[PDB]
This record gives sequence, structure tokens and C-alpha cells, in this order.
Amino acid sequence: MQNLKADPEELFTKLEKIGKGSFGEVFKGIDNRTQKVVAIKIIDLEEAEDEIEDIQQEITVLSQCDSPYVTKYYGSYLKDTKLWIIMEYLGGGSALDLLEPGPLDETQIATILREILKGLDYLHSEKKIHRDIKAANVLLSEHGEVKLADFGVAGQLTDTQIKRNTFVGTPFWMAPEVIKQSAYDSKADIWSLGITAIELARGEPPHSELHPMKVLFLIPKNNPPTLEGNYSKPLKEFVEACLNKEPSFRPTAKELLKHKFILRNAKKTSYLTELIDRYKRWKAEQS
Ligand SMILES: Nc1ncnc2[nH]cnc12
Repeated sequence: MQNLKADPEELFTKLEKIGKGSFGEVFKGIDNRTQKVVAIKIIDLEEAEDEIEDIQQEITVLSQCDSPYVTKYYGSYLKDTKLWIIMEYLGGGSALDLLEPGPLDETQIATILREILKGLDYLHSEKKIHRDIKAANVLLSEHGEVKLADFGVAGQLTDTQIKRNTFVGTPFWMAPEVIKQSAYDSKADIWSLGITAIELARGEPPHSELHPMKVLFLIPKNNPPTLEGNYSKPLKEFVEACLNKEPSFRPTAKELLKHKFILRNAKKTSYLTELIDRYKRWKAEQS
């Protein structure tokens, strides 16, 4: 943290709570210079213990990313016993939220997948592995732009460390080599993307009704999941390409951006505003 800043309230105004993050709460805020809205993740360092390792990793990684497909980072500010991590505000909800009212259509699935793939291509080109790709960590602006979020367990490859081995992620989305703690790389995110495609198509990842400890033996043992149901052949084949138990046979993000499913079905991100509006209507009438 060679660039930690101080006195954040002199540049930002903290508003209301808009959620809970991995390490504390998330608040809406305002940049007093531009009047744009921002998101502020506030972490009580007193409370943080061994999490500090990951909190430190989260900031490092956010600070090193500059992509329209990754939540922008404004800075980290020290305040009493609190660290304020100030980020891009995205008011459209997560892709998981957007699935709550009902199924997506294939154009929406492809559009969201294309944007996630652009974010993965960026991260992977920077030798970063997200490690927690799932619909909950794909956030949308109110006009439909899609960005990856939640870098708390991200991994960084370097010239001397070409693979990672840490067990991290969310069980249902974890690649088999991550569960086995084998040496893995960005291909683990391609498996998670395949699971996320099934999640965007069906609403939930494979084995979602099982206790997570159970999936830790099911994923390495069983054949890989496939997309079942009445879905187009290119979507089913997209899922199959990602969900190969041999990582080296999974395509890269750059290769998947050329997949027939994406080319035939992805449209402008602005049309995703219809899904954002569907969620707002559904949330408003939810009893
Ligand atoms: N949880 C969140 N809600 C809104 N915008 C965000 N930007 C980063 N995390 C966010």
C-alpha cells in the first residue's frame, strides 16, 4: 500500500448502507469534487484479524487494474481504525439479483457472458486470476454496463510463480484442480465461467441444493456438468468447452469471445436495462 491516502471525508461524503461485503459493509457515497456517486467499502481493521491478508490483497489488486470491465478503484483511505476502499458505484444490481424475477433469454445470457469474458481477458493478460467468478460478483451499471467485482481472493502470477495452489472460491463454482489444490492458473476461472453460464441459464449452479462440503468430493469425482434443457446448441457447446476436467483443454477467454454462442447472440449492453427494470419492478412488488 505505497499509495494509501488519508482524511477521506475531506473528499467524499458517506451516505447509506447498500450492502455487506466480504470484509465489512458497503455504503453509497459522493465524490465531493464531481458530485458522482461512489461505493465505499468500510472495513474495521480492529475487527479484521487474519482477513487483513486478503483485505490487503483486495486493495493491491484493485489498485493495479484499469479496465472498463473491472470495478474502478478510487483509492484507500485511512480513517481512525477504519479503512475506506472507494470504488465505482454500479446501480443496476448484480447478475444474481437480475435472475431473481425469472429466467433470462439467450441474448441476455450471451451479452452478460461476453462482458464477463472481456473482464477475464483483461485480468488474465495481467496475470491475475479472479478465483471467485459467479453471478453475484458480476455487477451492472444502471444502463447495463457489466463489470467484475470482489477481488478478495484474487491470485497473482509472476515470473517466479507461474501457478497458484490456494483453496479459495465458492464451492459450487470451483474448478476441480482448485479443490484438489493442484497447481492451477487462469484456466480455473474458465471452469468457473462455465458454471456461471449454467447459473445464468438455469438460475443456480449444479449441485446447489447440496451441502458445500459434499460438492468438494463430487466435483473432482463426477463427470463435468453439462447444460440440460431446451437451450440452443451453441450455448450447450459453450458450457461444455469451459467445463473440461483437463484445464489445458479449456479455451482461453480470448478464444471464447469468438465462440458461436457469443457471436450469434450477444447484443448491445444497453438492452440489459430491460432486465434491470424488471428487477426494480419485481423488488418493488415483492411482499
Ligand atoms: N457492492 C457494490 N454496490 C454498488 N456498487 C459497487 N461497486 C463495487 N462494489 C459495489
